[PDB]
This record gives sequence, structure tokens and C-alpha cells, in this order.
Amino acid sequence: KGSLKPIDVEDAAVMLAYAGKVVFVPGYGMALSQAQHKLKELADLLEARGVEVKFAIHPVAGRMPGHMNVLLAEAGVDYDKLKDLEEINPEFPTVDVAVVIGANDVVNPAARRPGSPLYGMPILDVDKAKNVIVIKRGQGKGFAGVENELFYAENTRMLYGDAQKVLTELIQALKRL
Amino acid sequence: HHHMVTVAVPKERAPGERRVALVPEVVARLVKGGARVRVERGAGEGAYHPDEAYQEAGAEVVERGELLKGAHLLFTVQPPPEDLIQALEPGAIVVGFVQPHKNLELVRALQAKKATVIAMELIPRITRAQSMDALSSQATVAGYLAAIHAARLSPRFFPMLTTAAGTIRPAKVMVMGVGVAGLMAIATAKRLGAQVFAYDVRKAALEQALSLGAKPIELPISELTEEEKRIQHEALRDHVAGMDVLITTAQVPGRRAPILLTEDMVERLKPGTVVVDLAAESGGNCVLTKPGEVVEVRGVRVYGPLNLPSELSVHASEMYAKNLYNLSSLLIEKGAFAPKWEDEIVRAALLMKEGEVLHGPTKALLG
Amino acid sequence: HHMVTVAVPKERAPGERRVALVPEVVARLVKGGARVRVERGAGEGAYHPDEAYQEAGAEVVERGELLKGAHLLFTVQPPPEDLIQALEPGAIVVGFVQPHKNLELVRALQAKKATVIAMELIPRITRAQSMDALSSQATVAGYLAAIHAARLSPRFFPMLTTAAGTIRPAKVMVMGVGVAGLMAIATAKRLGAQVFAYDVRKAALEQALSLGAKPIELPISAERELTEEEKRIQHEALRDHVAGMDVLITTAQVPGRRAPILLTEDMVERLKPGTVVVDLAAESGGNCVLTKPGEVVEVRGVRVYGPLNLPSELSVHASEMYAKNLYNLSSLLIEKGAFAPKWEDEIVRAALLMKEGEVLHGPTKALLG
Ligand SMILES: NC(=O)c1ccc[n+]([C@@H]2O[C@H](COP(=O)([O-])OP(=O)(O)OC[C@H]3O[C@@H](n4cnc5c(N)ncnc54)[C@H](OP(=O)(O)O)[C@@H]3O)[C@@H](O)[C@H]2O)c1
Ligand SMILES: NC(=O)c1ccc[n+]([C@@H]2O[C@H](COP(=O)([O-])OP(=O)(O)OC[C@H]3O[C@@H](n4cnc5c(N)ncnc54)[C@H](O)[C@@H]3O)[C@@H](O)[C@H]2O)c1
Repeated sequence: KGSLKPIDVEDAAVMLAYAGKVVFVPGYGMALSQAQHKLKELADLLEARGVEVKFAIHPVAGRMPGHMNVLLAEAGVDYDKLKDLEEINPEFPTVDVAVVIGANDVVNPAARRPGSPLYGMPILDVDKAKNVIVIKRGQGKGFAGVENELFYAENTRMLYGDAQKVLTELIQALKRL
Repeated sequence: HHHMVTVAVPKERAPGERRVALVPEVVARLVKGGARVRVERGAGEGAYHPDEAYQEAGAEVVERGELLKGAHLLFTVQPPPEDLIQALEPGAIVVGFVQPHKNLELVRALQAKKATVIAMELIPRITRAQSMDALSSQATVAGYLAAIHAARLSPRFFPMLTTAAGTIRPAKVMVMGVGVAGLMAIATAKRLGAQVFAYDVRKAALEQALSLGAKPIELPISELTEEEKRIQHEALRDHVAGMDVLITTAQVPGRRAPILLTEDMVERLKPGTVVVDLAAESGGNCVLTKPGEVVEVRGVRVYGPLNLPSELSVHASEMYAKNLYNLSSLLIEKGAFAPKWEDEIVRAALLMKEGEVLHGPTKALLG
Repeated sequence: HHMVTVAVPKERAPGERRVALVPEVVARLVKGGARVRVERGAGEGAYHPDEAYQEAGAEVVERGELLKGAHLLFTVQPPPEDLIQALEPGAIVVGFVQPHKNLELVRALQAKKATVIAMELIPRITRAQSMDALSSQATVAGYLAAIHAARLSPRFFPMLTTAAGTIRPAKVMVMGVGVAGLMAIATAKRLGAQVFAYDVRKAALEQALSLGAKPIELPISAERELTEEEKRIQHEALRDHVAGMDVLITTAQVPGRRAPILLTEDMVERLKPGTVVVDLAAESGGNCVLTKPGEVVEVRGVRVYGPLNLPSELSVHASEMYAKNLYNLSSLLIEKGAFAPKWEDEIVRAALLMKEGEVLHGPTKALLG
């Protein structure tokens, strides 16, 4: 096994300020937090800074078909930035930072293994990204009620808090760099 | 010294008309300003405003035959019919849409009666007058339902949806004619998640469309050689071909709607494509359009809605009633009947006075 | 056997416009080694012409030739008798079946020694997600429920400010928050309505909140069978909330049963003239006492619509999704172009209604009795 590695918004800000490629991975928790506006604003900021930004939308992210699409469309995110896993997956090794926002099941690498109640679900290869910051409030499990080894990987850092509040602070700290 | 003003509101009778000129809440502001308001029994039933509500506002609910008794102002949606026209008293002003081309025989009877009438469609399209602009407020209503009807008739989703059952691509919606209606059509289709394109001759309308997040359609240029016209036509036909929905709104006052979708154009639309032709009332922007109907030719579904404002009868009446209320600042002073003849807005909208037709093109059409 | 061959018929049920496979999916099956037979005109309701199926590698044929040599019959609605009578031995029918609506078709299938997988019976497990046709079609129904409500409403959904004043957003209540309810909440919300949610399950209410909707908070915990007194309290509180809405979208249905009444006569009496109800449960009784299935009615100025085949209105995207569900499921029926049904697979086990005339589904068994 490995360890949970809490990180401060200021450290997340530094990681993001210098990245060439960022992929945003929204899940149910973004929706619960109604963090879609703060998320789009962070993606605007990085883009203005020259960062290459994309959204990875899992087929069953959230709790309804197209959950992420509707929230992101409301925020005003361009459709061209939204990718599905068939198109985004192979691109992951080149992602400098993958930012998970209230996603859990749809990024759980245990889905590749038969015993898991998540088995037979295709997964987003966030685990193959150079760096992973995961935003969630704490220890909450996902729909399937399983632990997620991704949070314990070497390249994974936890940025704890409410998704709207965390993103707001991240933006604020980024405008100060 | 002016008479104390009585305002009258009829129940509309034009076929499929459901709006009312004043809604109860607007009657109440008029009463509180000092005016008397009389309303015909059941006038607001098409807009879900019961007679009891007008009474709570301070109106007198009356029978049709009594409606114009002692009345200085007749507020209408459509022009008044013969029965109301003959009951018009000396000094009284009719205010409402008139549209002579469509209602000429009513215009004639008003002139034989020596009426004074302010035509709502003649409100000048200027800054000082937007709060009174009935064409706009009803254009906004029509553009909204136009987007709603398109999504209803389309066999495809508007929004992009990424799902366990595959990724749903957004509908491609092109709004042609981006006046007030088209702009509401854009906003509404955008709310639904469609990718929206905007087509218009004017650069300003395109900049406006741009601000709502629509993509403007740029033709190779913008009289012309016959060949440039053809290049220009072809390029538009090409842009239209890849759409799922066309909403078309171009209308010129007093003339037939321009054709924006010719036969060679609609032949390039994929089966399942939808056209909502808002211009059907003046002939339509599409050559396949049947006014008031839905038709399907080669699986292209074409709808020519007439009287959209009447579907949204609650908000259409509210906004029109508000338009009339703001216009009445030029007709009512501290509860007194005091028409401001000198005012630019009155001069521009005054269609006839004491039988004298003051509107050139109407004078011509009557001749 | 051989090369697996799958058949797809023209749907014939009243109002039905979907088709079981669309050309892009037909093409993927042909590429994988399958022969595909498609009835003449089957994709027309969904704007997929016979020529397009020919381009995908399908043979297009007469209805009478459809089933000859076929191992798989993919349908939307259960096959009518003319097709049942042509099923060959060992062939599997895959589609919605709904024996409560189609008992006598189910009896004919049994008498024929048919084997059938009912799409309504796909289990709710992670492996089956991309096969969940109940979900794909409900997503369509929820979308169009919101659209129809905006179409039948005499008011704007969105808040509007113009020179002529400010209009309040419409108040929309979605009652019953499954998949159809969620997509209805989302579409109405995007159109700018003020959206409320009524459901007994807390988790459904959390999901409605994740769409910017507002949970309708009642006095009693609904999470237990209620006493007669507590029901009176809940019913009265809910009636008050329903009273202040401009739009009600009701979507609660129970498999094999008549729909629960969510809007009783005393409730609708409290509804203002100009209020709209879109009753999505009409196919099974309706949630609202005034609903006339397949019709718009107006009583006391309340517009009530009970639509019956919303998926068939959105025939293109409904068929697309449905076809993808069958395509995904066919991974359990086809292996390298050959007919190979995984009898042991939990997904097959859950959804196998019948196998060679033996009814495996208990509730359907009882019904045939
Ligand atoms: N989309 C569909 O149609 C559908 C339908 C049925 C089932 N499903 C299933 O639902 C699941 C969806 O996966 P998912 O990765 O989107 O979600 P998930 O696996 O349910 O996990 C969502 C995560 O959100 C975090 N969270 C909750 N509130 C938050 C907040 N305010 N701020 C930040 N984080 C918050 C939670 O942890 P904390 O408590 O630590 O904050 C939780 O770990 C899949 O298992 C799918 O199979 C989907
Ligand atoms: N300064 C300006 O920006 C400016 C200048 C002139 C006119 N206008 C506005 O134009 C308004 C027209 O009123 P409306 O909002 O009811 O519009 P409308 O419904 O009368 O016209 C529909 C739209 O179609 C466009 N159109 C007309 N013919 C066309 C054609 N052949 N091909 C493509 N597009 C065509 C028009 O530009 C208009 O924007 C005037 O009232 C005024 O408000 C603005």
C-alpha cells in the first residue's frame, strides 16, 4: 500500500502555474458542490496563462446520463474542450497535472480487477498522468462504497475541502503568482 | 382643463387570439393614477385573468355593448371589430395593433367613423421608446417559443450528453434573421445546449448574436455581379446544409417575407432537419412553409407558426399591457385625458385623426 | 452456429418510431463478423433509409424473409405474431417485452419455444450500465417532458428583464426523481425555471440538489409505512407546495403496476388556471387523476398532458442510444462473429425471460397462469 498526501492550495497553485497540460476530471462531488462556475473560471485562467486545458468526462460521471455536460454547458465551457475517455485516455501520460473534482469511482483503478464491484466499468486513466490532485471534502466513499488506491499513489496529492471553496481559493492564489 | 379619463379594454375576438390589452395588475396602476378602467366580461380569460381579478384591481366589469360608453381610450390587441367601431364616441382614441394589409376593411370602417387611432406597429424603433415597443415584446415571446417548438419537432437532442449509451452530439441550430425574435431564439436554443449559428446581413446584429455566444455566419463577401450573387447563395446553402434546425425570422414591414430557404437549399437538408419559419405570417422565409401548419417533405419538418404570442398568453399580455401602460404616459396626465399630439412618438404612431389617414403607405393601400 | 446473423424488424406498435439497430451500429456488427438482416423501411421512423443499412453491410429484405437463418432478433417492442411464428430453433429475441402490456404475445412466444431477453430486466450492476435501455429511453422522456411543459405553458420559463419590466421565472415541480425526473429537472433549470423536487428517497433529493433544484421539505420523515394521521399531514403539506407551482412534471412508475397517484383531485383543484401538468406515467395509469393517456386535456384552466411515446418523438437519438445498449449487450451473445450466448453470465441470467419455451421469470410465470 501507500499513503494519503494532503496538499495545500498554495502548493496546488504552484503545480498548476507551471504546467503545460492540464486535464480536468469532474465527478458527482463537483455537481453536489455546484462548483461548475469556479471550475470554468480556473480553466479560463490557466488558458490565459498559456496552459493547455481539457475536460475528461466519464460516461457515468455524476448520477444521471450527461450530468457533467449539463453543468459545464451552464458554466459556459466550450464543447470542444469536453472529451470522452476513448479520446482522452491515451493522452494521459502527457498530462502534467490531472485535477479530480469530486470524482472517485470513475477514476478508481480497481475497476480493472475482477473482485471489485466496479469491475466491467471502463475507467479514466488518470493514474497514468504525471501528477494528480484530487479535490474532495475528505474520506467520503463513492457510489460503490469502495476505497480508491488512486488516492494513495505516489503522484497523487489530496486537496481537501468543498469543491467550490477549494477552486475559489486556488484561483485567488493563482492570481497572486 | 381636461376630462377625467376612462380607459376601455375589450375581449379579443380575432380567430386564435388569446391576449388581452390590459392585465389586472396594470389596470390597478391606472386606477391608482386616477383613471377609470372599464373591461368587457371575460376579456382576460385567454390569459387566465378572471373578471373578479379586474374588480380587485379597481375596474368596472361590463357587458360589451356598454364598454365604449363614456370612454376616451380603447386599448386593444387586434383592431376593434365593426360592433365596437360603431360605438366609438367623439374624442376617443383607439390604441392597439392595426396592420392595414391584414385588416383593411376594419381600417376603412374606422375612417368612415372618423376615428382616431394609434397603431402599435408604428411605434418608432428608437431608444426613448423601447418600453412602449409592442413589436419587440411580442418578438421576444415568438423567438422563445420558436426555440421551444424546434426542440419539440427535432428528433434529436439539443444538448451534448456524454452517457453510458454513447456520446450525444449537440444539435446545430441556425437562426436566420437576428432581430429581436432571432436573438431570443439564440438565447433559448443556447440555454438548451445547442451549438448556435447566426445569419444576418447587418454587422451589428451579428455582434449582438456573438455576445450571446452564437457563431456568426460570414459569407465570402459583405450591386453584385450575377456570379457573386451565386457564389454568395452557394456559400449560404453550404452552411445551412450541415444544420439540424433552421429558425427563420426575417420580416419587412408592408412587404412579403424574403425567401431565405429556396428549393435548391431545402434539397440539401438531411431528413429529420427542422425548419421553424417565424415569417409565415407575411409569406414565410421558406418555400415549403404552409402558414399555421406543420409539413414534412423528404423528412424535413417545416412549421409555420402563426400567433405564438397567443400561446404564451400570460406573459405576452403582461408585456403588451406594460407597453400600453408606458405609452399612456403620453395619453394620460394625473388621471386626465391629455394626448400629447406634439410628441414624436405619437406623431410617428398616429395612424388617423378624425378620419384623416396620416400614414402614407396606409393612405395608398386604402386608395 | 456458423456466422451469427441478427435480424431487425420494422416496428409496428401504435406510435412507435424507433428501430432496434441504426446503420452505424449495424456496420460495427458486420465488421465483427455478423450478417445483418433489416426489414425494408425499418429505420424510416428514425430517418435511416434502407440504402444506409445497405452501405453498413446489411441485406435489406421483405418482412417474411427477415427471420430466415437468424439467431438473433433485435426489437424495440416485442415481436408481433407474424414474427413470432417465424422464429427459428435456438433463436434469441432481445427487446423490451413488458408482459403486463403484451401477455398474449408472451404466451405465443412460450408456445413457440422462444428464448427471450427482456431489456427491462437488465440488472442494475456496473457491468450492465452501457446496456441499460430503461435509462437511455428515460433520459429522452425527461428531456422532452421539460420541453413539452415549456410548450404548453402560457408563461416564460426564464426570468426576463426588458424595457417593459421584469418577469418572474416559472415554478416547476418535478415529482418522482428517477432518471427521467433528473433530466427533466436539468432541462427546465437550464431554460431558467425555478425548479423544485419531490421524492421520498433522500438520495434522489440530493441528486436534484446536484442540479441546482430545491428539495421539497415535508413535515414527516418519509424514510416507513405512515400512520393515517401522518399521511394526512404529509398530503396537506404537499398539496400546499403543489398549489404554488406553474408546472408539474410527474414521473413515478412501478414495474408491472398501475402508477401511483401523486396529484389527487383535491390537489389539482388547488392548481391555478394556466398551470401545466405533464404526466410521464400515463402509459401505466398516470400520476394525476385528470390524465387522459395520449391527449392534452384542459379542466378549470389546468392543462394536463399524458404523452405515451416520447422516445419515438426523439427517434434519432433514442434509437442511437438503444442500438448502442443492444450493441453492448451483444458482447454476451456474439463472440468473434459466431452465435455464443453466455448462459452463465449474471446479466443474461437476470434478463433471460424465457429459454426455449420455459418461463424463467417468476412474475411473468404467474401472469401466464
Ligand atoms: N451518471 C450516472 O448516470 C449514474 C447512474 C447510476 C450510478 N452511477 C454511478 O455513480 C458513480 C459516479 O462516479 P463519480 O466519480 O462522479 O462519483 P462517486 O464515485 O459517487 O464519488 C463522488 C465523490 O464526491 C466527493 N464529494 C461529495 N461532495 C463533495 C463536495 N461538496 N466537494 C468535493 N467533493 C465532494 C465525495 O467524497 P467526500 O464525501 O470526501 O467529499 C465522493 O467521493 C459511478 O459509480 C457510477 O457507476 C452513475
Ligand atoms: N443601428 C442599428 O443597429 C440598426 C440599424 C437599422 C435597424 N436596426 C433594427 O432592425 C430592427 C428590425 O426590427 P426587428 O428586431 O423586429 O427585426 P425583424 O423581425 O423586422 O427582421 C428580422 C431580422 O432579419 C434581418 N434580415 C432582413 N432581411 C434579411 C435578409 N434578406 N437576409 C438575412 N437577414 C435579413 C434583419 O436585419 C433583422 O435583423 C429595427 O426595428 C431596428 O431596431 C438597428
